Amino acid sequence: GRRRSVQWCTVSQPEATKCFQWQRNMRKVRGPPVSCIKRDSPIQCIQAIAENRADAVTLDGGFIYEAGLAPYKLRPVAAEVYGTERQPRTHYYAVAVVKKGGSFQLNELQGLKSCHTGLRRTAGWNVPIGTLRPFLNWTGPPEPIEAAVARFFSASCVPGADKGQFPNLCRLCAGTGENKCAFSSQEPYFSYSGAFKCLRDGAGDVAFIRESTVFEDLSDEAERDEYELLCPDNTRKPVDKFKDCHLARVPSHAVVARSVNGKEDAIWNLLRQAQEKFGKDKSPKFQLFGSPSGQKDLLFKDSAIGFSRVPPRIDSGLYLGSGYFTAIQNLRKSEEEVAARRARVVWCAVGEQELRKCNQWSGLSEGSVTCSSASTTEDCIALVLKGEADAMSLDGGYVYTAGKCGLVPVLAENYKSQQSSDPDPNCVDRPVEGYLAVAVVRRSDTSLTWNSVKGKKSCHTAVDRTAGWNIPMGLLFNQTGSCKFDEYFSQSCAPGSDPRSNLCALCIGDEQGENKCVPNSNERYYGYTGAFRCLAENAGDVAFVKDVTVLQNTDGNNNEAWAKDLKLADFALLCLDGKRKPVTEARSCHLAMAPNHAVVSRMDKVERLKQVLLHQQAKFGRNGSDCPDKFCLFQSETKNLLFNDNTECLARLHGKTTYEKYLGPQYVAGITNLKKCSTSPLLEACEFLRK
Ligand SMILES: [Fe+3]
Ligand SMILES: [Fe+3]
Repeated sequence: GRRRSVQWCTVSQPEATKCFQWQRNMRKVRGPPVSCIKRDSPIQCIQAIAENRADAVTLDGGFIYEAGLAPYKLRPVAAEVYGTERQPRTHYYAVAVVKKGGSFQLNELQGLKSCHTGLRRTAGWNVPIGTLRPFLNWTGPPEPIEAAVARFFSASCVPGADKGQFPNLCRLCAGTGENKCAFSSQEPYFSYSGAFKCLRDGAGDVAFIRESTVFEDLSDEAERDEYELLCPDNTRKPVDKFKDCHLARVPSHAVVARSVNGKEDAIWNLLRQAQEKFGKDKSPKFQLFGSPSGQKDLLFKDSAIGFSRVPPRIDSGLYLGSGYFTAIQNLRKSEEEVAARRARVVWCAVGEQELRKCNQWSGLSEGSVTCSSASTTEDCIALVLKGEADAMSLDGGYVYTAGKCGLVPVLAENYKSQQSSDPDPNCVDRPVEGYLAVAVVRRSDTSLTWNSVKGKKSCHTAVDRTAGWNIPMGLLFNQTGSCKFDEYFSQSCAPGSDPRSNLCALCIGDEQGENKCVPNSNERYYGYTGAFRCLAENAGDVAFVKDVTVLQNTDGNNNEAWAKDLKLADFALLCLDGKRKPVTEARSCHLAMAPNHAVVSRMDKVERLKQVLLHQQAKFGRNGSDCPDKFCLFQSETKNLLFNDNTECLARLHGKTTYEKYLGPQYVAGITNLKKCSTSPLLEACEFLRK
């Protein structure tokens, strides 16, 4: 009984009052119901919801962070939309408003008077204090950052600060008696409009608010030109040029709920209806996004125009975005701890074997490389978005997903070039030449042809990888038009698929027989090597891999049991012309050319990453000083851990620094078409964030 009634948590009396009106109008029109829980602060509401005593609460970005921590672990389910109907946006701008007359710039605020929306709020605290840090001369913890702020500004109103401990921080506040410097409407200088009033009254010199506040609060535009903006370029521009004069671009306030049984569906149901019925000018009897005269921003932001549903994959960290998320965390760190983390590279391992190899690397990196890890490649990408990881080597298929998530290629895996040169001295600058995606079959099955491969059993490296999937399936899809990929072959092993599907049938999990179809090295049939073993052991009739995979796994080149006797002659390639050729003629018999695997990272990490990786490969690379004496980066024994084992070196992108430029027009077009049939949650997640 999850759709009984949505319990909305309020943090004040008139909030409870408006909520009660909401409740009657919803019943007043036979809509999805809602009940009103009373608390006295955002924190109490987060707690309430966490322990199943409330369902939903709207929070500022700064309290979205708080709410997502343990033990609470809540998540944004719906985002407030701002702007207009023509140009809606799920973000706003933290700005610094001043009076037109003074002549100080943002970098000249020492000894001045500041008005803040509230402690720990996005526009009122996290952004401005983050921006002003270099000027703060804060020695770091354990001295609380507040103390440095109390010394920087001669006096401010920061609602919710400990006036006893940080009295300067509560000085300008206007609250009366116990309501002085309170985190609520009782304090007239609380929130966006309060902080703007704090400035208007002349109490403060600067107000840290959002871009709209000045337009919501001043009707006549003559008064609006009495105010100015401080730009981070230490210039002053009019209040209409916020797009070119802001301290940060930040994610809209959002409705949070539990991550488990939070009644997300019921919640979104109520919201959509509430919005349609009581949205902007839908009915005068009730206004979802309006507050009574002396009130502002009750339940939701006034002048919001609706909500947008937050895709399921997104948690508090993903929602906040890498910039803002790590900026908040940084506020409790010293400038040396922050600089150390900026200098180190956190790799993301996929599965315990990669982590294992990663740690070995870590121990020998002299503080430059550390390790993170997850069980899928998509979870790792997510970690990179959240900043708890920095980099990894990816197949071209995942470079697409990474690129649509904002990530970028930095270096590429360079493989034994087309018999061009010796162990190349200039490997690092040799442009990549791609590798060959092929279809391998057993020599004995003399009947198997490209034309007759449909309906047979298939072995793939994984879903969404270049050679194992995007290229074969793209070819098959371009014939028929069916998005029913699990109907192309009788059975397959295609890790990353639905375990109950026929695409998982041939998979065999780990030695114990667990982790079947898991898209990581624990699955014995995962990857280049695994998809070939899938064929050698006669599980499928065709393995979609690259040609060197066969070379590397036969003729005693792999002394592992399943392969120790495999001869290159026992296998053949399928040509698209319907012919079949020996593996050695792959250049004249392959499905397509695949772009090299590449290391991807956040834009902020590119330069550091490049320097570290170059250095590290000079030590542990192919001709690394410490390889093979100590450690080799590109070795693992046909297991392709972290990097392909046949990597010659990591090479320069030669200007192809975007996924589109790196993957190529045709390939990107190919995957985009494939993706009409189905996209991942990560992909849905990132499209929401990109908007
Ligand atoms: Fe805000
Ligand atoms: Fe690949």
